[PDB]
Amino acid sequence: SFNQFVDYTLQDIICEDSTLILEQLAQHTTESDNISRKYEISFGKIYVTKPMVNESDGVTHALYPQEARLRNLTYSSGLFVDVKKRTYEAIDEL
Amino acid sequence: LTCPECKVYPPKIVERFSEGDVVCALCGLVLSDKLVDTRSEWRTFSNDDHNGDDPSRVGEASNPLLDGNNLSTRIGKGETTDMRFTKELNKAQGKNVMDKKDNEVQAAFAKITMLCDAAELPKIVKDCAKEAYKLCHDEKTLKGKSMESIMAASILIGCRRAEVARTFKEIQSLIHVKTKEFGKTLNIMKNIL
Ligand SMILES: [Zn+2]
Repeated sequence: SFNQFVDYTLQDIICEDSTLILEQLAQHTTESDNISRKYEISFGKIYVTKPMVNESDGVTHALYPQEARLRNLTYSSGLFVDVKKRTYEAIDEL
Repeated sequence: LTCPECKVYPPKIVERFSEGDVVCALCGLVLSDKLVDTRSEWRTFSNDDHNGDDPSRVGEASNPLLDGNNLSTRIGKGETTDMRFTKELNKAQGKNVMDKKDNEVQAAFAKITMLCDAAELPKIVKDCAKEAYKLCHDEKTLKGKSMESIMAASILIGCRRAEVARTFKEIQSLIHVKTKEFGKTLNIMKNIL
């Protein structure tokens, strides 16, 4: 069940809503106006590191289960996503 | 407390918790009969209860040092709730939000909270940065120092104490740091006791 979630499920969740856009259309008066824009934030591939710990002093290293139990830490691994930020523009459709 | 019966300068008095008394070890006289379990008493304010089932959980903790004396209760959707009233009552709370210039400067804490989570910094660091800032922000010693760099300087002041290692260059990139400015602001605050 957990494996299915990691290998597949996790990505499909990052792709359902995924992309979020914000459009800043002008008043169309005259310069600085008559500039319509639309900005994109896109979610690509999801990466999952093997388990690690980020110590007080900078240093992030591999965390093993015994260490986790003994130092009361969470046996967690990092989630990484390829994010792309696209920008578009039109005057007073394209 | 101190034993009336004897009275030798250092009062050697014992807390016989299991027997529920405060006793004078020297003479044997019980000085108090009423005794409370502090740890179990504290568990009525801070607890496992998030549900609101616990008849023991009757209070709530607060941080005077940072929150000050602001006791507030969310108006929220319960089991039976017409959304109309929740909106109405919360709309009403909005008009009643006419808070001071410093009761609106608690939004500078909301900034540090957003800056620490972004810096992958612990809860203790925030509570230290929010502390050092709350003490120096109004200061004449600081005066018209770059407000953006004053709160970034308190993040290093918080990190230095909580032993959480962070470089000046790290915090510099985290917000935007004018090196000489955020080095001067980090010294007036460091001088502020
Ligand atoms: Zn005595």
